[PDB]
Amino acid sequence: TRTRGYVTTKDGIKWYYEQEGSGPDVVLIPDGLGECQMFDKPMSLIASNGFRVTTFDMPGMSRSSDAPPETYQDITGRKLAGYIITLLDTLDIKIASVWGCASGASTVLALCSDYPERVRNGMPHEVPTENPDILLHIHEVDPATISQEMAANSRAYSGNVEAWDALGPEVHARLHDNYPRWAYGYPRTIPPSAPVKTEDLHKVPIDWTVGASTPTKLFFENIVIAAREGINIGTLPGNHFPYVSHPEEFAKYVVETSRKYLK
Amino acid sequence: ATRTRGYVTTKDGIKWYYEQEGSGPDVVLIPDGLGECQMFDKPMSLIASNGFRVTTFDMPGMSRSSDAPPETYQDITGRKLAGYIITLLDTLDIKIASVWGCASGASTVLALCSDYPERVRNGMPHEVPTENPDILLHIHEVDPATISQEMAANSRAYSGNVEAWDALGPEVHARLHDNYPRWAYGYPRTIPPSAPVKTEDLHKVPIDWTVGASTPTKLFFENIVIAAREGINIGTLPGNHFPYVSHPEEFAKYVVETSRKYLK
Ligand SMILES: C[C@H]1CCC[C@H](O)CCC/C=C/c2cc(O)cc(O)c2C(=O)O1
Ligand SMILES: C[C@H]1CCC[C@H](O)CCC/C=C/c2cc(O)cc(O)c2C(=O)O1
Repeated sequence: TRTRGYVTTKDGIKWYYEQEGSGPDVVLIPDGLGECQMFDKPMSLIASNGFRVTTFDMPGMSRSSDAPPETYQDITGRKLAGYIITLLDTLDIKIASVWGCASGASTVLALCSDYPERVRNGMPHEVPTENPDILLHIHEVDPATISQEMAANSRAYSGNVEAWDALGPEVHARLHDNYPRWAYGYPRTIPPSAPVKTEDLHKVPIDWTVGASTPTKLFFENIVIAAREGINIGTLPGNHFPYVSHPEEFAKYVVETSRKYLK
Repeated sequence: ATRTRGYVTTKDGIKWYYEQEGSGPDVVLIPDGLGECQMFDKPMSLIASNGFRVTTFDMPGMSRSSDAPPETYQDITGRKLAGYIITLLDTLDIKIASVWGCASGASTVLALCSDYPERVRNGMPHEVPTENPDILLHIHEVDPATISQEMAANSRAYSGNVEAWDALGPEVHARLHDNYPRWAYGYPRTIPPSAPVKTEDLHKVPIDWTVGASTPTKLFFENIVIAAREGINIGTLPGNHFPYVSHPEEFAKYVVETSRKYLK
């Protein structure tokens, strides 16, 4: 049964989190929008396969909004990793299979690099290493404009507009307030701090993905990096939000991939 | 432009339509599967103006090169095409060249780099087919009118610039209309399995590989992984499948810059 609630960690973040299942741990880190309701459907699916799945709204975002300003400013994968480790400690999650898209992927890599002992296997998806043109000036315009532009962009990168819309009014209202905050704290600092150096990529198993429908140039570098390093690399259906666009396929991937590493 | 436009019948029976412009080191522009060289009209002059002798041609059975034996456009592979092209180069007095090619054209480039390395300065393959998208799975099973309509829409949508595509002209599109069925029956089933992407195909001459920036990742995902694991220069170009049509200037610049690196 799904549990839903809050926990305040020692860094002051009042986290909204959810959990379902029993068995080895699976952690689902959201993308930059930090909205975990996006994992609702797949979470049940993954949990039903014998895993304890944990997800949460990111610091300062959605229901995890009661957080120190520091936790949503000058964000990097390593910064988020620290926060997540503190959360995992409080939740007594010793080791986990970890998923993450975009800033979430950066966080996955940071975890694999700096906290390898806590990671079974990492599943990064679309690690930002170079922003597209649409994000160049996003941190520079007024909040209403950021929301409007980012709501459109996200929908366009959704991989399934119907499913995107079908996330619901509550989710979309939360996203609306998240966009400006995300804009000021993420796109400028996330890409330059991508943990994609040789030294970050070999401590724990990694299975890397990019969206099947995502324009090649966007995450091209992820592919080259993975291939050059000898890391498993492939695609998932959809674009930036496979968990929303293709919940069944997404769940399958997580389950199958994590299963490879159980002992 | 001061461009030669002519015909030559090679020993294999193909009556080729070819174009040539400029003087200097040779650059060869191999069309994509559609085999219409008029798509290179603009960039040809641009490349030629940078000090290169540029040659192009309609592919066997296609457009103005349509007077060719059926076997030159059936059960097509990159290696088969390479054979024909080598024969053509011999008649045109081209000894070594920088070679460009997209899709089947790219398969051809690789075949040339693998099997005729002496004739290749550097190869510039773009989107080598290794696995067809679902839209092409049954394209050979239908009748010509159906193929022409389906492929004309398919090509336009993945043109990378529908305005430019349309701007090719009705003469070009009329030629294309007839090419579509021939391409379908002879290319998609055999081009992918014969992709010269094996280790031994890729290291005899310099290769600079590209994929369309706007092309869906999955389509040519394998090109990227292969190139990367093999230590081959890999990157993107604006557009999709026809950068020479969608983005003539950027295309021309890429060819020139890339070819220039290997000149003695
Ligand atoms: C919010 C999410 C998708 C927004 C739609 C946008 O259309 C996605 C464009 C791809 C870029 C994502 C991104 C880049 C960056 O520098 C930092 C980030 O946190 C992200 C990321 O999390 O993107
Ligand atoms: C005709 C051209 C583009 C057709 C439109 C389509 O949007 C191109 C989809 C990409 C695949 C092209 C292709 C596949 C193949 O197995 C053999 C080929 O000769 C081609 C090829 O030359 O593609």
